[PDB]
This record gives sequence, structure tokens and C-alpha cells, in this order.
Amino acid sequence: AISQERKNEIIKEYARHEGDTGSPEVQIAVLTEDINQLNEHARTHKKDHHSYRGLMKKIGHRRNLLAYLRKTDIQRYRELIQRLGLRR
Amino acid sequence: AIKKYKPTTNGRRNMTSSDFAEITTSTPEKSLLQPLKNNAGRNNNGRITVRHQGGGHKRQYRVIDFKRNKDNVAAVVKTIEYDPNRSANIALVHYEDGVKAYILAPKGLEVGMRLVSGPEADIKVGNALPLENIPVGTVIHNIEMKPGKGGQLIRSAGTSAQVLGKEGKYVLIRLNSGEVRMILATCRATIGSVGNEQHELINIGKAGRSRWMRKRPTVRGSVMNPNDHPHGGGEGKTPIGRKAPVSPWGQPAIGYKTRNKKAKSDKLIVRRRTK
RNA sequence: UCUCGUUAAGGAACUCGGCAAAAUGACCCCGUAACUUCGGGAGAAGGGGUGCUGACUUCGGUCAGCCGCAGUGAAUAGGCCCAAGCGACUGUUUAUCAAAAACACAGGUCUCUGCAAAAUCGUAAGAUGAAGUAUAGGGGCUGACGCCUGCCCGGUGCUGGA
RNA sequence: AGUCGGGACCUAAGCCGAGGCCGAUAGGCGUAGGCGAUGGACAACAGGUUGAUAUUCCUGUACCAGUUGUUUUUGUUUGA
RNA sequence: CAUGUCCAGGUUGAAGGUGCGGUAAAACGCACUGGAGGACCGAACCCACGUACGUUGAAAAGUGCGGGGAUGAGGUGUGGG
RNA sequence: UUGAGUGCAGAAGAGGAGAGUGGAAUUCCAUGUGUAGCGGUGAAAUGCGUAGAUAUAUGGAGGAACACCAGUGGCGAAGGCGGCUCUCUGGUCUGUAACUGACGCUGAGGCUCGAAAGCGUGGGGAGCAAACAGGAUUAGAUACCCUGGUAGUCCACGCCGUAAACGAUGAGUGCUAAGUGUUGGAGGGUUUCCGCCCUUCAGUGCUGCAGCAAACGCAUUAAGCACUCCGCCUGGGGAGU
Repeated sequence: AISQERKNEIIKEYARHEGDTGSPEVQIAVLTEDINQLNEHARTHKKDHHSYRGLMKKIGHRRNLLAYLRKTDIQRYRELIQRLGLRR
Repeated sequence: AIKKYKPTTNGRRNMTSSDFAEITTSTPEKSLLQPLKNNAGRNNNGRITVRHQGGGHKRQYRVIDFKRNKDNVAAVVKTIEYDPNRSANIALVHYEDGVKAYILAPKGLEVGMRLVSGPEADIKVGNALPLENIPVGTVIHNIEMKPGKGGQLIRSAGTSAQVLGKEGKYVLIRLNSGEVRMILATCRATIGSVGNEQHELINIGKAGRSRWMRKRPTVRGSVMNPNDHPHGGGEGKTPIGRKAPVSPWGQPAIGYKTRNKKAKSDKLIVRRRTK
């Protein structure tokens, strides 16, 4: 999916401070980008079963990080989902 | 695609019909229409010649371009349409000079394209070349027969024709229905197969609909009276007593060939395979 | 003899056959099976209320009272259920003794035909097929849908052969 | 009957068809051009009058297209 | 074939759309809107299934009482092959 | 901050989808030569051939599978993936130790994938081959052997959801002698080491000690020692009826 260009560009618009490659906000932003691009690829070739699996794994991992973010603070969680726009 | 009406009443059980999901407008050009009539199969004498015709909705003829002779002026397509006469849609084109006319709709054409039809165009869908400069292996259509007459070969929806190979004279071709021949190298043609491709996948469903298109019921043979059809007569349901099942004037129907044994083309036909 | 009205007790014993008559029939409310192509069967079945006066009418209606044997008080206005055969259905048919299980019918399949197409009307010019071009046009058999569609080319046709 | 329906307007199916293309004679078919309302397009309204007629006669108020007579701008080039 | 014309009144609710909900996006569920149909009940209209009479008839094919279709493979007028 | 994960630096691969392309071979076709056989078996026959066969030479057509490299090699969660090139795309491993601060494991119902055979719709059809036909052997042979041959085998989109789908060995994690090869790495000495030697990570095979096992055997890739979460069993038939 993405290349280091936007990979490095976005991790500075959600960086809590300088060098936040951890920071469960940044990781979920990045994963959001990548699963969007993978959704595009799947809509293009909709018989590539051996990558839809990786899509699933990424979705699950983002779900887990979100769950963890919520149970240590709420305002971060709400403010982020209002910042990224997700969670039907 | 194809709708599938939900079964509400019996005469609606398994009908099918197109979506009309690419036709852009529903208002034809004014200066391209010409009137018509529904001959209902009748001569100047006023008799039936071909049975099972006449008696449906009205139609007004659309003068399609068929020769494609304007060369070295770009042509812009603007709208696809519906046509009642042929079984394939139609596109309207504007030339830069300010003239209009129609084109058949190749399978893949879209609004906004620009088309050229000279002896030295490029080979992309829509262009109309002379048969010589079309390379080997392509799939072309609207092929002519006599140079300057227009198109009279493959013309209807979902049809293909490859070009097997040139000669010094003439060009070979694998027609649809899988039979090879050759036609003079100075005939016009355009590339790409014709448009609506599922127009064969439509189950009409009712009897009043095949009557909307101008058809008509066609009695079996073996029901008529002996003095009116060679099969008929016989009290009960009867099998064909006569050998070689017949048409109502002779000419057995199954197996019999009907070319004209002294035709003026057998020099140009290789492997009639599918008739 | 024809066209009408009424009937004790019995209620299909008449009869080739309940033919003919009798019975139901409007609006509102409750409720409704097997079966199925899931849309239907379904107005299935089987039940209840309706008049007038006053009061309250939130809005629709609810309360109280009055009379008759009978309150859509007359005319207009589906009888229903359980099984089998045929045909899928809406249509069409012998003006003037037969309206069906007959023909049509959407779908199936074989076959012909490369465009001055085959086919048909005509001695011919000329026409229709068509201002169409094999996903098109004629001819023969079968007749929605579901599961299917075995064996024989010796005989008769057709196609190919040299 | 200027005004209503039709003619002195237009055409659809169909028919006739100068030349013309075919055919024992007779004749068959067809181009140009025409004919053909069931369609298009188009200027009048109300009341009164008789034994019988009335957007026709009468009264009042109108409308269409033209012709004459005194009543207001000139190179047929064409700024008339 | 060309050109006009006629179908009182009433009922049912396909496609589609909109709004909620559910999902990572989705199949999908619920509402409101929407008005398809050789759809439904029924007059004019078009027909002709049963019966009784009539049968030198009112009539060289009807009548009375019942019956079917009724937006369509519709009915009919004028001019035509 | 040790588990988990992210950053930064590198490495390998028949991991997947889409789009084109190559040679060899079998077969049909066209032509030249060419004369009586070819093919088949334990033995034979059926069969194709003097309408010129087999053979042989030249060119054309069409579909399918990818000779050698090929290896107890590689990749994938399993089913599985091998001609070549391009566009999109997943996963694993070693190094560093920037960064968050236990975010973990397993996982009833649910959802996804799922060899071959099979069904539907539309294509395509060279070889091979259930059914079927003929020839043989046999007491009989609707079988094994031979000569033909239809669906199928291939392509697109749907459907079904099963195998001895096997290592008959659920998953996570930690501890307990050795020796020997091999795929991919990172470090250190010798160094032309890119040809040796030493240390370490990750897979992958063979031998073998404790321990275990009813024996057969397994043994850092436990069937040993232990905790957590799931599934399953309780005599053989009746019957997965």
C-alpha cells in the first residue's frame, strides 16, 4: 500500500509529540490509511483471497488498539473518532 | 444488466428486460428522422409474401451513416440512444464543421471521444479505415462488399470478425458463424464488436409482448387441412406420414441445402462451415 | 298453456345428472388451515354490530333512555368445503345445433441462409423479406415451471465421396 | 352568408402516371408531376324577428384582405 | 394499412427513493413515500355459457331471467388494399 | 520494560490476482517422393490401407501441459503453488533499540477459505477417458488384455462444502545431554575467507541419553516435565439408519 512518503507525512499530523511511532493514535491512523487502499485493491481484483486475509488481520488489530485506547481514557477516544470519522 | 421482475401474476412470472443503463437521452435529432410504413408483408400486388408480419407499435426511421467518408476532420460523439429498427444502439456525432449524423455503437464507446476515419488513422475503437491498413488479428466490423457502397456485413449486436491474413489481392477474413472468405482490399470497416451484448438473454414472457414487436401467431403444420398443407389431415394426432418433413410448398425442411450451385462467389469462399 | 306469489310435516326419497328453483349478497370489527413457484391460497372457513332521542362529542366514538316479531326494515349487491382427470395461465375458435381436453401462446431443439441472402407473388420488368445483415431472417416438430430425455443406421430420405 | 363546413391552401394510406423499363395482341409496372380528409392551417358576438329560414333577415358593437381621395421621404445604389 | 376517437366508480401495493438501525465496508431488518400489472370488484361497451318460451315466430337466429371481459393479443368511425 | 507492537536498516521466496508472450511434442490439413502393408498380443483377432496406407519432406491450423535446472530444496494457516515478462498486492526473517506502556492467550454461537468428483448459464475442444460398441481369454466374464468413443477434463460467473482434507500427533508459553547434514541471515579471527575457523538467530532432516510407553517406539521439530483456553470419548452390532 502506502510508501514512506505519506507514511512519514501523516505520522506528524497526529503525532502526540516528536517521534510518536507508538502512540496508539498514530498506529490506528496509519492502519486506517492502509486498509482504505487495500479496500480499493480488493474492489479491483475481487478474487485475491490470499490478501483479503491480511486485510482482515489489520482490521482486527486496529479494533484491538481502539479498545485499549478507550479503557485508559475516554476524551482521547471520542476526540479521535471525531477526528478520524469512523465507528458506526 | 438484466432485470428479473418479481412473480406477481402468471403473465409476469419470468419476464426479463434490459436496464437501459447506458442510454443517455430520450430525444432524437430532428434532421435525422425519416418516416416509414409497416408493410405487413405485402407487395405492390397486395398479397402476403412472407408470413407472420405486421400489426404493432409505430416507428420512425433514423438515417444512420454507413459509408464513413468524411476524412481528416475529428468527429465527437455526444449521446448514445435507443433504436427500434436494428438491434443495436446508436451514437450521435458532431464534426467540427457543423454537420451531424449517426454511427453504430461499438462495444465500449463512451461520450467525449474523438474519432477519425482516414486511410492513415490509428487503430482504436470507432475509427473507420480502408481494409488494407488494418493489421493482422484485429476484430473489425461494418465491413463493406463493393468499394463505396457502405457497410453491409456484420452489423448487429454482439458480433465479431477477425482478419486472418492479407494477400496481394484480396484480404481474407474469418466472418462470424465461423466461415472464411475474401473481399476486395479497398473496402471500409471499423474496429471493435457491436454493442448491447446480452440482447440475446431476454426472455420475453408474455404473448402480447412478442406481438408488440410486429410478430404474429404461426400455426403448426400438422393441424391444417390436407388441401392446405402437405402435412395436414389425419384424424387424431398423427405423425408425419410422408418421408422428409416438408414446408407448405415442397422443399423438405431438415437437411436440405439451398445455395445456388452456379453462384458467382465460390471462387471467394473457403470452408463454408456453419450453415 | 305461459309469466308471477304463498304453503303444513319431511328435506334430494325426483332424477341419466340438485337442470330448474330456494338459500348467501351492503358497510364496519374480530379471526383465518393444508399447500407453495413464497408472489399467493383469502372476501378461505367461522363469527359480531347497524333503528330513534338526549347527554358528553377531545377527534373518532362513548354513555343513558325509547319502540317493534323484524332496525343497510323497500330495489340494487359472492352459496361454501373435501378429493381425482385434462389443460400451465390472460386470449381464440365452427355468423345460424359442439366453446372444449381443440389452436394460439412465452420457453426448447433441429435445419437452412454471407446479401442481387435464402423464401414467396409475377412469363418479365418490378416488388415483399428490409431501408434489415447470423444476438438476423425463413421452415419443421414440442408447448410455463421442476427432475429427465435409454437401445438400433440393417430398410427409406438427406449430406459427403470419388 | 366576406366570418359557419367545403372549393379559389398543405399533405398521409391509396390511385393516375409525360418520358421510360418489360410483354403474342390486349396490356403490366414506374420516375418527374399530380389527385386524395378521417389530419394541419385560418378573419363574429349577444339579443330580437316569422306559418315555416336565421353566427344568413333586423338592431348594436366588431374583425380580415384589398381599391380610390385630400391628408408628410427620392443614386432601385439601395443610407427609401 | 393511414388518420381520429371511447373506457362512470371503486380497491391492492412490485420496482425505485428517503430516513433510521447493523457492519471495518457489506449483504440485511423497520418505517414513510412511490404507483407496476394480458392485476381485482363493477356500469356504459363488447360478447353469447344455462334454461323457458317462440318455432304458418314481434324476428329467415330473438326474448325473460341468470353469465364472461372490462387499460388491453382492447372496442369503432372515415378513407383505403 | 523483558511480553506485544510501531519506527529506522537490510534479506529470501513454484505466496495471489490481472495483461500479454516462447519453444518442443501429439494430432488434422495442403503438397513432393513412394510401394504393399501398417498397428496390436502371452497367442491372436477387431481395425486403417491399391479412392495410394505406414514412412518421409515443406508449410499451415488448433487446444492443452510446461523437457533439462529439480534438490529429505523454497513459500503459504490448511486445500496447495514450477515456461517467460509486465501492472496491482499479502505475509515471514535478521540487525538496531527511536517510540506507546501489558495494549496478552485461547476462543461456544457467527463469518471467511475450502483437493477431486458433481450441478447451472455461455464459450472452447489437441490428447486422455466413466458410460457405450466391437474384438479377444473363460465352464460363464455384462471384468482384467486390444481397436474405437460420449459427457468430463480447460475458460468466465454462480452453486454444492465433502477426502486416508494424515505427522491419523489442538493452540499459547517456559525448562531438561550430545552428534551429524542442509535453506536464509547477523557478528568475530585467519584473510585475496568471496574459498576456512569460532559465536549466535530462524526453519528444515537422520542417529541418540535421561524420562515415558501395554509393547512398536518418541526424544529441544517430545508422545518428557508443567500451567491456561478449546474440541472429543465410555462394550461390539442395530446405524451415522
